[PDB]
Amino acid sequence: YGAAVVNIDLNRDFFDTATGIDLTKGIPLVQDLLVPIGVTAGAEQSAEY
Amino acid sequence: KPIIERQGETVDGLTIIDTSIVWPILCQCTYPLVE
Repeated sequence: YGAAVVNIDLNRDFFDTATGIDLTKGIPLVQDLLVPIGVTAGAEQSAEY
Repeated sequence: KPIIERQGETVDGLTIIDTSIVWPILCQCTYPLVE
């Protein structure tokens, strides 16, 4: 009695945080698979989606 | 007095173009690979 919001997403258990994936935001974010070759330092932070 | 003439080689490296400068730029040359 007092639940503000419920929802559905990716299970933070089958997709463990240790290997392969991470979920702090709604988007399942891994680190380095497709990094833009020739850009600035602040870029490629979206290509990890 | 012409602008371009046949004289060569001058005492400068601006005559006789070396054609062997092709193999080093295909192998022993790392580019920025595209910081």
